[PDB]
Amino acid sequence: MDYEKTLLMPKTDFPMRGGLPNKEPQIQEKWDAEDQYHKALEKNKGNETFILHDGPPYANGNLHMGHALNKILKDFIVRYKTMQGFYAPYVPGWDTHGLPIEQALTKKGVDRKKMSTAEFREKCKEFALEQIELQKKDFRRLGVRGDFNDPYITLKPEYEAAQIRIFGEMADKGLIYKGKKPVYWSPSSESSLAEAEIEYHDKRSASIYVAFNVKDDKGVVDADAKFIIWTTTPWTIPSNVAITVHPELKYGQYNVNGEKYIIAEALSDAVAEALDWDKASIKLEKEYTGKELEWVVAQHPFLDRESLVINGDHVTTDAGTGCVHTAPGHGEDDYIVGQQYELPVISPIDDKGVFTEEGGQFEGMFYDKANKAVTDLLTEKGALLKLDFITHSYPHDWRTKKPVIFRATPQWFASISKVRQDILDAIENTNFKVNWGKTRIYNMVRDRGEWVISRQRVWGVPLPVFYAENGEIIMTKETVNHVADLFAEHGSNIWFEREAKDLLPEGFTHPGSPNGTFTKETDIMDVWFDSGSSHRGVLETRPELSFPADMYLEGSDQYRGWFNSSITTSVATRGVSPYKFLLSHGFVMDGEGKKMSKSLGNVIVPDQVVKQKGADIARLWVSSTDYLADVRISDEILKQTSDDYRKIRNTLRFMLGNINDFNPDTDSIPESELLEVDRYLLNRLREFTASTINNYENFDYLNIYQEVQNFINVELSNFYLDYGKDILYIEQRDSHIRRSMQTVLYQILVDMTKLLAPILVHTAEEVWSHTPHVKEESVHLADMPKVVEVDQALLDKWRTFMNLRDDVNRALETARNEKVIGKSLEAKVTIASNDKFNASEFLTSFDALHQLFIVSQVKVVDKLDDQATAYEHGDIVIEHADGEKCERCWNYSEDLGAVDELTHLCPRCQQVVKSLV
RNA sequence: GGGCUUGUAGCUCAGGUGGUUAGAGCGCACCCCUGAUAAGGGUGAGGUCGGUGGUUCAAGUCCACUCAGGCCCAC
Ligand SMILES: C/C(=C\C(=O)OCCCCCCCCC(=O)O)C[C@@H]1OC[C@H](C[C@@H]2O[C@H]2[C@@H](C)[C@H](C)O)[C@@H](O)[C@H]1O
Ligand SMILES: [K+]
Ligand SMILES: [Mg+2]
Ligand SMILES: [Mg+2]
Ligand SMILES: [Mg+2]
Ligand SMILES: [Mg+2]
Ligand SMILES: [Mg+2]
Ligand SMILES: [Mg+2]
Ligand SMILES: [Mg+2]
Ligand SMILES: [Mg+2]
Ligand SMILES: [Mg+2]
Ligand SMILES: [Mg+2]
Ligand SMILES: [Zn+2]
Ligand SMILES: [Zn+2]
Repeated sequence: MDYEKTLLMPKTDFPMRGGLPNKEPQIQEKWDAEDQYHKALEKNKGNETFILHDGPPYANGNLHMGHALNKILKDFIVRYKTMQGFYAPYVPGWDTHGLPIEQALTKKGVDRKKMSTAEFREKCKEFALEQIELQKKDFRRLGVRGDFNDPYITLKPEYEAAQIRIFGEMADKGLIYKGKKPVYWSPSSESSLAEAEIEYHDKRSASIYVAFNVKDDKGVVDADAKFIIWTTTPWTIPSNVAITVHPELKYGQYNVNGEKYIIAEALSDAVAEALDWDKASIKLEKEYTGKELEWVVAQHPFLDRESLVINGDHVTTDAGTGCVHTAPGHGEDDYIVGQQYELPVISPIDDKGVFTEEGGQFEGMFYDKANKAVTDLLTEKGALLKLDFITHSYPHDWRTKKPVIFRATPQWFASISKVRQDILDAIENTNFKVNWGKTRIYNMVRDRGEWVISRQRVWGVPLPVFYAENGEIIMTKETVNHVADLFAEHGSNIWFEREAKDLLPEGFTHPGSPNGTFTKETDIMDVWFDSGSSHRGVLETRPELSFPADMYLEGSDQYRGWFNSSITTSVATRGVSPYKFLLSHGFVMDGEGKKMSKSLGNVIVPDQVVKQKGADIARLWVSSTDYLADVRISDEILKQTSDDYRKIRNTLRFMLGNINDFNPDTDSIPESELLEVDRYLLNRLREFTASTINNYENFDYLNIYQEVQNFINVELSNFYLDYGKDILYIEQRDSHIRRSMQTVLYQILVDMTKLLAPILVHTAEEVWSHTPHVKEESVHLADMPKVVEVDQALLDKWRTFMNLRDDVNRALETARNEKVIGKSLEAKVTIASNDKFNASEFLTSFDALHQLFIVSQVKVVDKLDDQATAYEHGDIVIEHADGEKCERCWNYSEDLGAVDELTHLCPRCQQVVKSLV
């Protein structure tokens, strides 16, 4: 007859293959339907709280692997805290203002000039919300649990109003002020431009050398040797302002003939070389320290009146002559280092290349031809020049293809310098996972210049400022807070819909404008300000949250980004960091650790990992990366992830099928009555559990990925589950020995699925769904197993038994290569003490060595002759087992018997079978 | 160029105060099993630690320089 019918084979419909791309949507569908997000919250209703504040991704485009890495790590954290009983609301957010979106619309074919600000802004909003829906869909497909149905958005009235109140408070503490800054300006478009509207094209520029003297006397500290000058911009000459000097680097030359001017060290060679001067390459003499040449007061001719100073510099040396000269009226950093000191803003020029003030003969022409021929009047006619024509790449208006120039424009600033030390101190009191995180942002805030907070665009939050003709600036608590009031109720659009007096309080009045009339600012705030105020607009505003967030977690680029604008803004108005803990991760690279491009074809997108392999696979990958640095993804990397996932899943499947008939409520064996081998695994489970919780407490998911594998592969699959077959399949269903293993098997099943739940969200649920008798619905609404003390002596004892098992297996291998044995069951193992190990005594405290080694018989003797091979754990002798093969359990027995139609059954199996019938 | 950061076996990772033949899991090779079967067991082969030079009796582990990466600036 057939023996398999009497066997107890595993039973479960839990599939070996995941089918993730088709199973996960259903599971997600159910989680939403049963509003688990809010259920998870009410489950921990009055417990300690954990607030992880989400940084708002930009509402434009497709999520990339970075969004996935970042969101999945966040979910790990909140899920684990939730599973430890913490009330941990996770509310995603979206960054919705900014130039990029205005551009998307324009590129889409919207066209501002043809509808008005109000209609264009609504178009931006409509677009942002559409993008959000798409992104929200993708985020949820990763298995992330969060308030996705009621996320915070920077375009929401309440958020905008909060942002305004932040602007108001900073303005009150005197941290907001109006000034000016140079910006790309297109005389063609009669408007300023951002780098995104700039494209380079070669241009004909007449470069000249205007060597200017060093009169006065304050600068005659070292002779009266003139200071040369070279500008590729003749119109950038009527801007008499300082010169240059890169501290440390010195040299002055002072050479024969001419006037013994000044060049430089690494410059000299490539300086006079083109100066046409080479009257016997005359040698230098009295070089006078560059760096130290500060305040070397020098009158710069051409029709000057003021002498130009010189201060520290940042980047000057190169093919470009050592003589730079400045004029904050038309220069990027030419304005920074050139302003700290009493410096008057130079040059005019209206929205058109035309100027007026200070302009001599050229009082109404342009910045071009009015130079190359006009201003070229004032040149070598006293400053020794060399009018040359050169070609180089130059900034151009991308639509008009015409040249762009720098021009100082009124801008608004946030006074970082006044709150600097305050931010530094808040950082010092901020916790970090790694010390360099603290150092990076520290030096950041330390070397940070003033914050330009204004932009001349329409898609954003308006600076709540009003102007009173007579002078200007109306920015008081009353005015800002009333604007906040309106914004809170109508949103920012109100600003573009109403007149100034409608945006002002109760029939407001001010000394300015005796006629009760007012003007309003038009600039909007920099988007960094928008997100940077998220701690106010969401943490302080929403009921479920609390201002100081337990932590912020984002990419490395946020040290200059959201981490920075958020702390700057929070310290300014609250005096504290908006985050008690700052955790950052790296970027996602390809397999070689190189940037994903597209021209290179090494991208890999989240949407594809999910569709092709599954969200649970994208997640396991995350847990396996050392996120504190850059991480790497590729097809070979993911094939690995797939292979580990299959092993975890398959192992869980086997355990599931073998506890299908186990009812914990009535079949469990007391710990004190478990077979010792079962108590050993129960303790390996406790050890693995303790270790994993610790890892979760430290955000060390990589350690869990590593340990889970070793526990699943080595302890379970390789050993316990294998050895268990001779028990689970053969013993009587309700026998003490079978129920003892099931008792531990069940606990491991349950606990391990719970311990993995934060990571393998879908599979954990699917396994939970196939486990009999689990209390709660959903693993995700259950608590982590409690950490208990392990029996260390039991562990050491079995650790040694395991190392002894390896020697046996080695002995079994040798014998198997010799065809002496096939499966380990056809073997008889004899072992005895060695000089290296007292095997005989040690093996005395173990039961059923034959089952433990998966062999038919084990004989412990005491001593073996010089036939037995020696092992680290004793001498071992392997030979084919005695007796005949029992057709049921496949162990060899010398006492096979028949039970009715079933022959060749060992005594053990005869008993099990007889109890069937 | 500046701040911070990474480089150990095919892959992902371990390797306190420097000290015998650098560890793990997977993968791979070969063998066994065929009662987890688009499964399972076993053995074994692979790194000299990005490079060079030093400190030291002795360095993956300390120093210097260097190569190739990464984020953010300077640009
Ligand atoms: C880890 C990251 C990128 C990455 O890993 O790079 C992924 C690879 C890019 C894909 C390449 C495409 C081809 C392009 C080509 O051709 O070159 C960065 C992080 O991202 C996630 C989150 C985004 C939020 O909005 C940011 C917020 C906080 C602030 C308020 O704005 C944030 O945490 C951010 O710091
Ligand atoms: K088999
Ligand atoms: Mg680790
Ligand atoms: Mg294995
Ligand atoms: Mg390597
Ligand atoms: Mg490697
Ligand atoms: Mg590492
Ligand atoms: Mg191996
Ligand atoms: Mg080498
Ligand atoms: Mg050496
Ligand atoms: Mg020596
Ligand atoms: Mg060491
Ligand atoms: Zn061109
Ligand atoms: Zn039997």
